[PDB]
Amino acid sequence: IIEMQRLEIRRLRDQIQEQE
Amino acid sequence: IIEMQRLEIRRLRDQIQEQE
Amino acid sequence: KVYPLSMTWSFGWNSSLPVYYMREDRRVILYTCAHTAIMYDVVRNTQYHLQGHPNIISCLCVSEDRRWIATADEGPDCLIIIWDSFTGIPVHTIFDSCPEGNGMRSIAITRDSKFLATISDSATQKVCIWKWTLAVETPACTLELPKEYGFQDNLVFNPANNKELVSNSKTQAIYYCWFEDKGILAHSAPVLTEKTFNKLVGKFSQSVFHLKLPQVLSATKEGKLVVWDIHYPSSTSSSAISAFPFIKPRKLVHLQKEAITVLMTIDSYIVTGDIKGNIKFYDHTLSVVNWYSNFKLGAIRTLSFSKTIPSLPTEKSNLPTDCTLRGDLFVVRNFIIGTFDATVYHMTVDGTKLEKLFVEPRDAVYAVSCHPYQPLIAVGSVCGMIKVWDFEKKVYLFSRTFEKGLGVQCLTYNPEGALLGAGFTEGTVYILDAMSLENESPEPFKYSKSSVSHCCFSHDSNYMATADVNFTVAVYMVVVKNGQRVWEYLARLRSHQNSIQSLLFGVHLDSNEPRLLSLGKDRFLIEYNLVKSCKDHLDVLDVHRTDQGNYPTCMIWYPPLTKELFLLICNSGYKVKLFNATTKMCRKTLLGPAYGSPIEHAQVLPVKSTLELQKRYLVFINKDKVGLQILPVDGNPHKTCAIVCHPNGVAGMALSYDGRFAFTAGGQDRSVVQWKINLGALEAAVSLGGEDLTPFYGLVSGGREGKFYRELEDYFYYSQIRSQGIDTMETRQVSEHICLSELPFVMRAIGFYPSEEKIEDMFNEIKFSEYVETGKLIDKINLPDFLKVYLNHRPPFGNTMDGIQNSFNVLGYTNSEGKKAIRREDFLNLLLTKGEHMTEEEMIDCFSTLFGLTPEGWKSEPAATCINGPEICLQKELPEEITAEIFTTEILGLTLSDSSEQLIQ
Repeated sequence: IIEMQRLEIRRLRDQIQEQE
Repeated sequence: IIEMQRLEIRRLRDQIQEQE
Repeated sequence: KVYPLSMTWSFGWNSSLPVYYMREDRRVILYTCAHTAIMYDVVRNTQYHLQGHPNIISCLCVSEDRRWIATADEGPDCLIIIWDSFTGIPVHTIFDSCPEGNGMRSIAITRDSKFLATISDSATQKVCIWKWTLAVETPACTLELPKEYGFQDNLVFNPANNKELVSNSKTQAIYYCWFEDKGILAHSAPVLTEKTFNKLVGKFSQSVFHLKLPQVLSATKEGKLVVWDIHYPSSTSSSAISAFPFIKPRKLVHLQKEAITVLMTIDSYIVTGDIKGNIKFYDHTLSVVNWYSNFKLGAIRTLSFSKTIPSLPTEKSNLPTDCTLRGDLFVVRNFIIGTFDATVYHMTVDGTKLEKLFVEPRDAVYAVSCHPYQPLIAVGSVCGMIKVWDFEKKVYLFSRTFEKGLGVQCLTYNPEGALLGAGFTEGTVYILDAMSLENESPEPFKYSKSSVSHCCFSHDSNYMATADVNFTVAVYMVVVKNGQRVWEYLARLRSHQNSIQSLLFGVHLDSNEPRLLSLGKDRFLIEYNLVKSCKDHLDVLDVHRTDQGNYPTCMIWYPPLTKELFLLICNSGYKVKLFNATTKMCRKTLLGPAYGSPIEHAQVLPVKSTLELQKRYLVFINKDKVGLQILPVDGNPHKTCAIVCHPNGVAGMALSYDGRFAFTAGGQDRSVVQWKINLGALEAAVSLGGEDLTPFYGLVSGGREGKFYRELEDYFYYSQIRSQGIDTMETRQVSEHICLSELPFVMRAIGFYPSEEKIEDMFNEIKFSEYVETGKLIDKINLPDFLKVYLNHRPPFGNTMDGIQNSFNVLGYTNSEGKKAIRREDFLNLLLTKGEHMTEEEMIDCFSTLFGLTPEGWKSEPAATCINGPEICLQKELPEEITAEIFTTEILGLTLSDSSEQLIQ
């Protein structure tokens, strides 16, 4: 769960930066 | 920390939903 | 050599079906899973499989050398099927072993490997021995036994013999010996009682042949072991009946307080295991050798020992203290343990680890949900468990154990995959965290008070809804506050007068807005206006009746293929229908897949791209089978396939979001299976049907030349004359078409009997079907399409008695002969008043026609002298009691003989 959650976090951060 | 990750994931996907 | 629907997975297995240990070095172990038997390698992480049975697998035993595996299935048609471990694609079989016998409920194989021996399920059970090394396909020797012994369901072979077997029920134990030179199998089943020891003895479970002595052991729930000795014909007896060897209950002893039920003996040790987590090894004296106990482990139902005889290190080693006066080295084989609660473990022989393997749903099983963007699938039991897998990795991963004794059945993802949700049979609903499976709502929502029956999300994450088995709906909604989202109850409403069969959310893209839709067994369909709904007020604004003589079963969105949009619904008539995203009126009649039972549920494979937009495929399950359909549907059999799964019933559907794989959950089989599909194999199968009318012609008996087909074709012309009128002075003219009012006439003329409602439905179907492309009503129909209409609308066989019987059975009393029967005036009055109404004069005309009192055809020359006769004929023609037998003799000269199927794909 920890590692997949860190992957989700990375995904959402990077998509946020892409949309910005 | 897992619950904090879930909360941060929630906040990030809500922020993307605001970007949507 | 290739198939559309292949299987390779098993999740779970029934713990009552005993495991064995085969190949040790690599760790490969044997388990049974519904009708399938499976090998799995832990370290390669790959499954090997033994391919099916006509029924659920009933019993199995492996040869001592682990070269050979034998298996049986329950139910009718049972087959006894035997296999070589290390080919891995072996074959051997006994056909047709028993006609009535409901499969072999216990079976042992000789460690000697010459013989196989079996106990049948039957009201009196059979015992038979089988020279399986020969291609024998019949019993060598046979006996059948009193019921008094009871269900006999344990059997073992004697390693010190070739002609001795032991079996017991819960409540009787039996010794056997086979005299092959005599051709006789003899038994004794003496009765224990308190008198033998003045002690409690009660129920017993398993019996076994001693290590070294002329003895038979029986293990008891009572904490006790029982032992027998065998006595063999004394020399003076030999001149006479030589009464076949007798068993005498020499001894009883109490070994522990707790219930024992496992007993097997290894290399001159005995090994015994308990209801509550203590496993013991003994020497033939019943001397005590060190036990294994008190782990998180209980009710150990599977014991098995390695093929490998242990090599013996001693220079450094970990062996336990034996309890001899000195207490010596002790090195078993390796051996396998497993519980009641479906928990599988392997022990290092040196004891240094008790290692657990896969761990699986305890009891009964309910269907699984897939993540829409990740290779993840969630499985849940009735009991205490929901768990998620990566079905590419085949890896058991995150899972949460749920609160004790709640039943759970329904499971869903939200369309994002970010959320998971589950439904609990005791009035209880949870929302779940698609990671941690945290209880998202600080408490669950427990508004209802009985079992869920569906759950679904809207396209908006903010809304979710469930059905309950009380036929009551409930809805769930998010409220936004303080920068937070929280989930909150929304209000219940009772809207269906029969069991709910599907529940669905809908989008108004017309307003980017959510919709709620429900399918009941009450033939009624409903939509609810969420946006007007309010507390204690689910806003109900639209009811349709959508089936007739029948009831629907499934509801889903039809995929977009058209300007128009549709919902897809299926019914007990083996029909499928489309209904309109606005009006919910009907225009499509379809014949469902012929395969044996009506559809239970369907799911649609996901879209990646325009390539899927160009090619769509529909998945469905029935009672007992899973099957694929290519769109659009048209009832062509070649267009569809179905395959058999968990054949005591299948109960839900799930699809891999890549569009590659599907998963089926059974129920009582405790088993979930993955299925892997080839579409092109179905494109090939479609090609087998050819094209144009060819499939539909093939559906007509005699196709293009059958006397039926010519008979039909005449009616097209005759009804064309009717449309012209029989009297005309002009040239006759006919061409291609009948006018729709004639179509009900022609349909009846062929021999199928739509209601007035069916007529309206078909007129809608014809008018509207072309409408949106043309803009037009159209009312000239051509034979090929009329044939399609008939073939879809008709009963899926010849017309059948059954609905007639059911109608009499509802309407009538059971008469003096008990037959469901109706009194003549009551019957007439009902036929006028109820159903679809009839005018009295209309009904009288009908009866007079059916009795043939009128002039015939009623369509050229007058009659009115007749009708007064029918008034008295109503008494004189109709008997005072009327029955299905009489009524069908009046309606039918056609003996509507029964259909057949077996050749059909």
